[PDB]
Amino acid sequence: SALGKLQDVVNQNAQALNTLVKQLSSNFGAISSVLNDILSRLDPPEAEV
Amino acid sequence: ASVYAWNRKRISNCVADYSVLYNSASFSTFKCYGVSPTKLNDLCFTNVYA
Repeated sequence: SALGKLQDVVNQNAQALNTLVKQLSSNFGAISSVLNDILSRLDPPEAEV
Repeated sequence: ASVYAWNRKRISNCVADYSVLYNSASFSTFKCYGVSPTKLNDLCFTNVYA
């Protein structure tokens, strides 16, 4: 714990980045979090929405 | 079957060509909600029930 000041920086950044990646899976109201699963199922006028 | 006692037919282990339905002139209603009627031929399903 003596070096906690440096470890804390690493932990904060690793966590911020891991949060940014996991967040990628959110739907945000979309039918799917994966673009390929939208494009393969819907035509442009609906896929774009 | 009657609407109160509708039939449940399982479709499995087969090739589903949906263009034979979509491009026909025999249907008055062809309403697909989670998928486009013309994307069906590019998809696989665990089961399809009619």
